[PDB]
Amino acid sequence: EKEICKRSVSEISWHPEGPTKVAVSYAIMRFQQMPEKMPTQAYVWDLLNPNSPEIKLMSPSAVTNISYNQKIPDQIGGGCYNGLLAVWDGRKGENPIMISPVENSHYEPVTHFHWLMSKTGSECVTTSTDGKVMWWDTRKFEAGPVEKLNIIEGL
Amino acid sequence: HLPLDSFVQLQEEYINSKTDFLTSKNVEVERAVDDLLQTIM
Amino acid sequence: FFQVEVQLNGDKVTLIQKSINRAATAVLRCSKHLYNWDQATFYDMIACDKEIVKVILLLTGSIQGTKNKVNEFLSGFTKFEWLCKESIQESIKKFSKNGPTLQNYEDQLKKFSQIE
Repeated sequence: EKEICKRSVSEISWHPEGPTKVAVSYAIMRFQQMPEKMPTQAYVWDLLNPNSPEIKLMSPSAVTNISYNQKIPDQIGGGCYNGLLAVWDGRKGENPIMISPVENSHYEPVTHFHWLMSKTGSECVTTSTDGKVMWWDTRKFEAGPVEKLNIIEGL
Repeated sequence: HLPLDSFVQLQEEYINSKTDFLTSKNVEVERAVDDLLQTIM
Repeated sequence: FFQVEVQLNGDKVTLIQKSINRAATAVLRCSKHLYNWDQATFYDMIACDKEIVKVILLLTGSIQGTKNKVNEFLSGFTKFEWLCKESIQESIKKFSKNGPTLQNYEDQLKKFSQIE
C-alpha cells in the first residue's frame, strides 16, 4: 500500500507447521531500475486477515529470496540484493538478529537461500550471479561462510 | 455466546473480538469489488 | 435459562431487562465499526430498518412472559407465607384471644409445627 514505484514479489515461502502464514520478499530484479532509497522490507501475511501484513521484517537492503526453517518454528532467513544474508524471528519480527559481514559475503544478489534441515542447530546454503555457492552457519556468522565453491563448467 | 453483570461483560468482549474479524472482512470485500471494476477497465 | 433469586426485600416478596438490553446495545455497536465503503457508519442503516426495530419489541415482550410464569410460583409462594404477616403485634393480640384453653395453645403450636 502506497510504495515508491511497484515492488516485484521476488520469492514466497509457506509456514512449515501448516498453511496459516505466507512469508513473501519484495525487490526489483531489473538492473539499476530500482529507485534511489526505495522501501526495502519483507512482509508476512496471515490467511485470516489478508487486508494488511500481520508482521514486518525490516532489512538493511531489499530481500531477494526468503524461506521458513521447519527446525526452529518461525525463524525466517533471507538473502539481500547487496549480497548480505539476514535472519529474523516470525513472532517479534522488526530488525534482523543475524547479519553476515559486508566484505567476505559474496558480491551481486542472492539468487536462492534454503535451510539445511538435516542438522541439530540449523544451517543455510546460498547461491549468486557472482557464481559462488556458500554453506553458511546460522549460530556462527563469524568471519564469513564455512564452504566456498566457484561454479566452473567443463573442467 | 450461548454457553448477571459478569455474564454481560463476557458477552461484550466476545462481540468486540468478532467486530475486529468483521472490520477486516469489509475492506477485503471492498478490494474484491474494486478489483471487479479494475479487471473490466 | 435465566436464574433469579426469590426473597423478602423489606419483608415484601420481590426479585433483568436492563442487563439484557446492555447485551443488545453492543450488537448495534457491531455495525458502527463496519464503516461505509465511500472512503460514515452502518448504525444509521440498522436504526432505519423496521425488522430490527420489530425484533427489539419481541425481546421486551418475551421477558414479561417469563416473569408471569415466575409471578405464578412467586404468588403461589406468598400465599402459604401470608399467615405469618409482618409484626408479632398480631401474636400479642392473639395471645389474649387464646386465654386459658391449653388445647388452644397446643393447637396453635401444632399449627406452627405444620408451618415448620
